[PDB]
Amino acid sequence: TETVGKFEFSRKDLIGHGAFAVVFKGRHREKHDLEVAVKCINKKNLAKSQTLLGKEIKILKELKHENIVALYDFQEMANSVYLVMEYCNGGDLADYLHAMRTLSEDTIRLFLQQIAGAMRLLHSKGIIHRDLKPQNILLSNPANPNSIRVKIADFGFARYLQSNMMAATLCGSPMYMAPEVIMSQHYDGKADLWSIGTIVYQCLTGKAPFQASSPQDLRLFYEKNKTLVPTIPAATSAPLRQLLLALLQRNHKDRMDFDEFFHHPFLDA
Ligand SMILES: O=C(NCCCNc1nc(Nc2cccc(CN3CCOCC3)c2)ncc1C1CC1)C1CCC1
Ligand SMILES: [Mg+2]
Ligand SMILES: [Mg+2]
Repeated sequence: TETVGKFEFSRKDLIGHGAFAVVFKGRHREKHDLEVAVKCINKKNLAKSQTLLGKEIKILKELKHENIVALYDFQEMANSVYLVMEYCNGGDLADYLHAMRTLSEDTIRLFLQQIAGAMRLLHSKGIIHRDLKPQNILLSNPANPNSIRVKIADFGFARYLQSNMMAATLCGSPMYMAPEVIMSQHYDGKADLWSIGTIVYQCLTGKAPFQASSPQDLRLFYEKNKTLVPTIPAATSAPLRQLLLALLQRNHKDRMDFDEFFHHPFLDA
């Protein structure tokens, strides 16, 4: 049982890991029933892990939204970094999908409405996330689909991007990267919309819209195919079909923009 401020956690209770972080369940040292997630360095990549946790603090401390994982506290020092975040009792969307295989359109709508709410804030603040994928989408139960709250997590790759500028850093998860990202081209906040389209497609079908055996294979596929058209099942509602075809466009200038996404009829209640 280690401590960080007025919080504690145990390294026995690993609830997530990536190349640049590990996350442990914990709680407030005084209100033991207030659970938290404590994100720590991954020591197999000490220097980059430390950098990325530092970056995440700077972003997340500016974002307060019911559909973004809350930062309760943090502690940054020369040789160590911890973030103390909201614990989401439903775990990640990746494990939920693995169990459920596919989600109903009604549940996709409820989840995507919340993702869209979070993206509204990011877009107004001029922040791009750059690593949206089911592993980084969290669920919390307060019960049914209509009560699951979803939260975007893992802002270590996120950056401010001025509205007249483009980003060029190669980062993210290849199977969810927009084509312009994985092909080492400039990109903007519409790269996140491709990622979101990919998540939605995966929720609907249980599979990736563009199958590949490796990252390099996927890049070659994008380079060689100047038009990208996902297969849409016949059972798909006409609004969800249109939304998926709008988000999963190869070329960012053609892709759905934020205003189109936020107002798309699929998201109407
Ligand atoms: O944060 C990441 N991935 C998401 C999973 C780990 N993180 C979290 N897990 C959780 N919750 C959680 C994760 C896995 C399992 C569970 C417990 N449930 C048990 C019952 O059935 C559902 C899962 C809960 N809440 C918040 C967080 C994030 C840091 C603020 C990345 C891994 C390096 C960063
Ligand atoms: Mg990020
Ligand atoms: Mg772009």
